[PDB]
Amino acid sequence: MLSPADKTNVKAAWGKVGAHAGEYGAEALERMFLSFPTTGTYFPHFDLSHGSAQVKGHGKKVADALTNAVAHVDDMPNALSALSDLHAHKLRVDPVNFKLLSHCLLVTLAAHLPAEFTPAVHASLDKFLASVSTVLTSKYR
Amino acid sequence: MLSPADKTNVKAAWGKVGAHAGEYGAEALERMFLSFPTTGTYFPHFDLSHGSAQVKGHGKKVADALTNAVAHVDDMPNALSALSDLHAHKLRVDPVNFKLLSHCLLVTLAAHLPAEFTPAVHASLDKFLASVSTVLTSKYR
Amino acid sequence: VHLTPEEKSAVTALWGKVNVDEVGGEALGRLLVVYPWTQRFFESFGDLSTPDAVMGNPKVKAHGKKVLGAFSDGLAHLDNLKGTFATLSELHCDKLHVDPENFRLLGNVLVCVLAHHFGKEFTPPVQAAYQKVVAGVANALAHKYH
Amino acid sequence: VHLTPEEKSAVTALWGKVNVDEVGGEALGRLLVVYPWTQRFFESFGDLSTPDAVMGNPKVKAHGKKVLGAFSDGLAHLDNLKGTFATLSELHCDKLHVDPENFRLLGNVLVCVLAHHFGKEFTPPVQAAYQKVVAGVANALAHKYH
Ligand code: HEM
Ligand code: HEM
Ligand code: HEM
Ligand code: HEM
Repeated sequence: MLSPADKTNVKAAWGKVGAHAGEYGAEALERMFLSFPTTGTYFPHFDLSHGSAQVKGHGKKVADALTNAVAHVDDMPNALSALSDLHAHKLRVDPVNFKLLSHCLLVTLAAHLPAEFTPAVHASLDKFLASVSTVLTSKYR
Repeated sequence: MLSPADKTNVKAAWGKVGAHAGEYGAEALERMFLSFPTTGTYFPHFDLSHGSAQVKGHGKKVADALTNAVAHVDDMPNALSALSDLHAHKLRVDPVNFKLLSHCLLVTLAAHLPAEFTPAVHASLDKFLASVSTVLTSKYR
Repeated sequence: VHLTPEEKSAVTALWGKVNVDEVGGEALGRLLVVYPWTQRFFESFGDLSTPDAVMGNPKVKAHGKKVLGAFSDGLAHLDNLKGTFATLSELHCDKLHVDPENFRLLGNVLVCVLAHHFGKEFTPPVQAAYQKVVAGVANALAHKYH
Repeated sequence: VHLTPEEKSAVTALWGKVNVDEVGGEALGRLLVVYPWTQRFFESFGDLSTPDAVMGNPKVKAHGKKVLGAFSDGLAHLDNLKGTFATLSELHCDKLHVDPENFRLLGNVLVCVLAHHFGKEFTPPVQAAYQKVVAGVANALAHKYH
C-alpha cells in the first residue's frame, strides 16, 4: 500500500528516467541474467549475450509497462490486467523471480540517478516494485 | 483471492479440526522449531522443550486466530486488523517466516486429516494460509 | 547435508515403507494442482484442467514414478548427492530449462504427502530429517545450473 | 566463495576504493529505512522515526562501520568465510537472536549502496561477483544457528 509520499517519490524518480527507461530496462535484465542465472530458464529462445537485440527490445517492453504503472499508480490492478493474465496463464514465471528483477531494477536506478536515489526514494521504489509484483502474480491461482 | 470453492474447502477441513485446533497449533509450532531453527530467534523468552506449556499456550493462541479468520472468511482484513498491527509494530517478524509456519500448519493437518486432505483441499488450505499471511504482513511498511 | 546418524536411520526406516510408485504420482499430481504454474512443463501430458484430471492422468502418474525413482536412488548416496544428481542437473538446466525453485516446491509437497500417508509416524523430528533431505536434493539438482 | 580469479580481482579492487565509514553507515541506515522491521534490534539507538532521523543517528552510523569493518576483514578470507565468521555466527544466534534473513537484506542493501556510489564502475559483471560475496557472507553468518 503506497502512501501519497511514495507515489510522489516514485513519479519524481521515474520522471528523471525519461528517454532512458528502455536502456535501464535492458541493463536491469542484463544484471539479472548474470547475477541470478536461474532466471535465464524463462528465456531459452533469446540470445542472452551482451547487447543482444532481444534483451534490448525486451528491456523496452518492461520499461514501458513500468511507466504505464507509474502513470496509473492509483489503478495498477486495472492498468496491468492484461499483463497479470499473460504471466498467470501463459508465461507462468515462478513468483520468486519477481523479487530478483525488482532488486536489479533498484541497482540500475541507483547507479544512474545518484542524486535522486535517497533512502526515502529507495524505500518508495522498493514498495512500488513489490506492488507491481503482487499485481502481476495475483491471478496465479 | 479465495473462490467459493476454496471457502467451502476451508470451512469443511477446519470444521473437522474442531476441538483439536489447539493441539494442532502447538504441533505446527514444534515442527517449525525442529525443521526451521532460525524461527526460534523470535522466542528467546520461551522454553522450546518438548511439551513446553508456553508452546502449548502459544499454539492455542495461533489456532484461535486461525479459527477466527475462518469464521470471517469474507472480511479477514478486518477480523485480523489487530493482529496485523501487533505483528507490524511490535513483533516485527520478518515476512519469510510466515511461509514457514504455513508449511508446518499444512503438514500437521495432513498428518491428522487423511480423509479430508485431498488435493483440492490441500490447494484451498495453502491459498488460505497465504491470505492470512498477507493480511498479517500488510502493515509492515 | 548435515544428517546426524540417528537422522539418517529415521529417514531410511520410513523410506522402507513407501510405495515409490504411488507416492510419486501423488507428489507430482499435487504439485500441478497446488502450484498450477508448474504445469508449464507438461503441456504434452494432456488434460490437467481439474484436480481429477491431473491426479488420474496416466502420464502424470508415470512421470511421478520416474522422478521418485531417481529420488530413491539419491537416498542411497546421501553422502554424494551432487555427484549422484549431476547429469540430471545438467539435463534440467540445459535441455528442460526447469527453474530450480520447482525442486523446492516439489520437496515441500513430498513432505505433505509423507505426512498424509504416515500420520502420527511422521513425528516432528522425522520431518526435520526429511526437510534436510529434500533441501539437499533440490540443491544437488540445481548445482549444475549456469 | 566460488569466485573466479577474475571475479576475485574485481571484488578486491573495487573494495580498495571504498570508504568503509560512509558505506557502512549508509548500508545500515538504508536497511532500517527500507525494511523498517529491522529496527527491532536497535531500540536503544534512539530516534529512527524518520529517514532523516535514521541516517543522522550516530549510533547507527557507528554500528554500520563496525559491521562493514567485520565484513571488510572477511574479504581477506574469501576461501573460508565459514571459519572466519564462526564466532560472529554463534554470537548472532545465541546472544543477539538475529534472524539470518536480515543478513540477506543487508547484503542486498549493500549492493544498492555500492551501485549508488560507483555508478559506471559497478558493471553487471562486477555486481555478479559482489552478489556471490554477499550471499557467501550471509551463509557463513547463519552457519552456526541451531
Ligand atoms: C517487474 C515485473 C515485470 C514486468 C512489468 C514484466 C513485463 C513484461 C512485458 C511488458 C512483457 C512483454 C509482453 C508482450 O510481449 O506484449 C513480458 C514478457 C515476458 N516476461 Fe514479464 N515482466 C516482469 C517480470 C518478469 C520476470 C521476473 C520474468 C522471468 C524471470 C519475466 C518473464 C517474461 C518472459 C519470459 C516474457 C516473454 C518474453 C518473450 O518471449 O518475448 N517477466 N513481461
Ligand atoms: C499466520 C500465522 C500467524 C498467526 C495466526 C499468528 C498469531 C499470533 C497470535 C494470535 C499471537 C498472540 C498475541 C496476543 O498475545 O494476543 C501471536 C504472537 C506472537 N507471534 Fe504470531 N502469528 C503468526 C505468525 C507468526 C510467525 C511466523 C512468527 C515467527 C516465526 C510469529 C511470532 C510471534 C511472537 C514472537 C509472538 C509473541 C509471543 C509471546 O511472547 O507470547 N508469529 N501470533
Ligand atoms: C526430486 C526432484 C526431481 C527428480 C529427481 C527428477 C528426475 C527426473 C528424471 C529421472 C527425468 C527423466 C530424464 C530423461 O528424460 O532422460 C525427469 C524428466 C523431467 N523432469 Fe524432472 N525430476 C525432478 C523434479 C522435477 C520438477 C519439480 C519438475 C517440474 C516442475 C521436473 C520437470 C521435468 C520434465 C519437464 C521432464 C521431462 C519429461 C518428458 O517430457 O519426458 N522435474 N526428471
Ligand atoms: C554483514 C553482516 C553482519 C556482520 C559482519 C555483523 C557483524 C557484527 C559485529 C562485528 C558486531 C559487534 C558486536 C560484538 O562483537 O559484541 C555486531 C553486533 C550486532 N549486530 Fe551484527 N553484523 C551483520 C549483520 C547484522 C544485521 C543485518 C543485523 C540486524 C539488522 C545485526 C544486528 C546486530 C546487533 C543488534 C548487534 C549488537 C550491537 C550492540 O551490542 O549494540 N547484525 N554485528
